[PDB]
Formats: sequence, structure tokens, C-alpha cells
Amino acid sequence: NIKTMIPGVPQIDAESYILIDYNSGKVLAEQNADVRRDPASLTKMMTSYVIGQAMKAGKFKETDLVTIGNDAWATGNPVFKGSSLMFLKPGMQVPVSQLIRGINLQSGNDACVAMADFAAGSQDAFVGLMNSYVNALGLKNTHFQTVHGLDADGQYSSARDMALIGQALIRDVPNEYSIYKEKEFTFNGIRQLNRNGLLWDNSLNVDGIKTGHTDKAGYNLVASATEGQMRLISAVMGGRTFKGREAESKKLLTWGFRFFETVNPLKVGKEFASEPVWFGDSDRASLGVDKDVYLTIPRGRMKDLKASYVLNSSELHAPLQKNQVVGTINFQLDGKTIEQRPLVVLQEIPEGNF
Ligand SMILES: *C(=O)[C@H](NC(=O)c1c(-c2ccccc2Cl)noc1C)[C@@H]1N[C@@H](C(=O)O)C(C)(C)S1
Repeated sequence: NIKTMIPGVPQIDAESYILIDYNSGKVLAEQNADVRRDPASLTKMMTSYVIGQAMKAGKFKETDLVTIGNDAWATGNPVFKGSSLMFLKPGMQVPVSQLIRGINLQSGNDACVAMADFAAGSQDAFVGLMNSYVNALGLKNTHFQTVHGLDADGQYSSARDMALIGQALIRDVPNEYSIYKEKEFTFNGIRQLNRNGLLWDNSLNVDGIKTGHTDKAGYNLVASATEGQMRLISAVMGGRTFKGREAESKKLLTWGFRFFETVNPLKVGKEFASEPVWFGDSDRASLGVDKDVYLTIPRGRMKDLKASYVLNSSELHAPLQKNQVVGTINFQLDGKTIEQRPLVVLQEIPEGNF
């Protein structure tokens, strides 16, 4: 009863949310997680991903100077009215390091344009990259039209999709993600605070990601926090009150850490099982996984976890290719399969040569 309890989810004062484990991908809690909503400033998480991907690929460096053009002139474009801005002016020569901090820390809309032109030649081309990454990540309820998150009529995303963009940032572009925890940066003599207030919350280790508000979106937050071996991502969209701003997301994260833990029962290349092989240069196949196994389970239940396996075929016949799928690993709690992973050949077995 204690051992098999399903914990109640706290009431969250928002249109939609999701809570996921970063490593396992497991959804711990959700409500209206696939409803299409105005992303507001959360759009900039994708802007930052594209930039992070360009930098990973070596297209430019943080020390590189970007010359500011007219479309990134903050007080030259009334579209930027009442919005977060670096106050760039044409002709300024600003290091990439400073513009990506303008975007990540400050949500500078002008810095988004500046980087979009620098990275991709035009804002349309850059939005095209954002949308190509939407497809590659397999996001089903997301579409961008703008580089900064301006309520543009046909852009949308979802709590699920925004958490997934969060996970992609941490996983694919860790050097870009490491910027999000920085509490401040200085530009043009002026000190600028990271807008993510949760970074200052002593009770959690929040290191990301992005807050947002436009008048169609409500209050929006994608947060990520760690506690030991465990990283959670929350996405809360259409938060109703100014006071629930960080509080509602904190509720989900603290609940997640209290009731769940992440286990890593198996790593790539390590033997889980061995099976006889026929016609081979060796007599036995070493079997395991081609991707690290992470599971999210109820907290405490780690020592109750059982693993077993099944095989696709009665017999293993060489040649066996490395990472050839030959079965399925079952992870179980209380005698019930909770998670499955493909069982694969770890070391190639070509046909015998004598
Ligand atoms: C993101 O949602 C908010 N940033 C804005 O700039 C903003 C816009 C906007 C206008 C032009 C281009 C893009 C955008 Cl998103 N329209 O309204 C706003 C407020 C930033 N997030 C909020 C917040 O979290 O409360 C601010 C710090 C006020 S600015």
C-alpha cells in the first residue's frame, strides 16, 4: 500500500503543464500538455538552440563580432515597443557572447534579430532552421513564424513541445545551455539580471531555462532543476497569476523530486546477457544496449527493480552485426513490466573463418 502508492498531483494554476525526467523522457505529470498555445518568449529557447547548433558546428565563435544592422535597431523598429531589449543600434560591433546572453538572460528581441541575420542571413531563413529543428525533434504541436516570440498569428507550441525543446537544449547543445544559469551580464556599461527568478531559490538547484509573458500567452515558464542523479524539466503555460509565476513551477519540481528517482541500470557496451551463436568466429554473443538506459520509478523502489529479457529468434546465427537487435530487455516492478529497451549485439560476430 505504501510501496505501491500512486502520489496525488498538486493543483497547478495554469492552462497547461508537463513535468518530465530529462534522462528517461518519462512524463511524471501532465495536463493539457498538447494544447496549442502562444509561446511568448519561450520561442527564444528555439532561437538559442539554432544558435547553439551553429556554434557546435563551428560556424562562429563567442568572441566573433556581429555588426548590428537596421532590423536589430531597438528604437528604430516600433514592433519592439514594450518588449525586452538590449538597445542595439546600427553599426555597433557586439561579440556573439554578449548577444547570446542578451537572448538567454534578458530575452532581448533585438539581439534575436541580430543573431538571426548573423547565423542565417535573414530572419526568414533562420525561422526555417527553427522549423527544421521542430521536425527533427518530432514536435507535433509547434510552429514558428518569428525569431523572438512576438505573438505572430500562426506560431504556437505546447507544454510538452516546450519541455522537449528544453531537453534538446541540455542534451544537444550543453555549452549553450550552461549560459542559462548565469545570474547577470554587463552590456554597454549596464548590468543585466537573468529574468529567471528561480535561479535565486535556495531550496532548489534550478539552472534554466526561460520565462515568458505576452498578453495572449499568460505566464510561461520552462524550468530545469537537479537533485543528485536526477534532472527534471517543467513547462507551465498560461499561468494565471503574477504570484504563481515561479511558485506553480516550483510545486511541480519539488513534487517530482519527492516522489520519483532516476535509475541508470545499464550503460552502452556493457554485457547484460550472453547467448550461444551458430556459424560464428566465436561461440557466444555479448548482449546489451546501444543507448544508456535511464528509468524513472517511485522514489525508494530502486532495490525492487528486476530485469529480464526475451529473444526474437529461437537461435542466433552469424553473421551478427554490432547493435543488431535480437530481443527486448524487460524492467519490472512488483512482477509487472514497466519499461522495455531493445537488446542488441555488443561485439560483432562474423561467420567463422578457419
Ligand atoms: C517574452 O515573452 C517577453 N518579451 C517581450 O519582448 C514581449 C513582446 C514581444 C514583442 C516583440 C517581439 C517579441 C516579443 Cl515576445 N510582447 O510582450 C512582451 C512582454 C518577455 N517576458 C516578460 C515576462 O516574463 O514577464 C518580460 C520580462 C516583461 S519581457
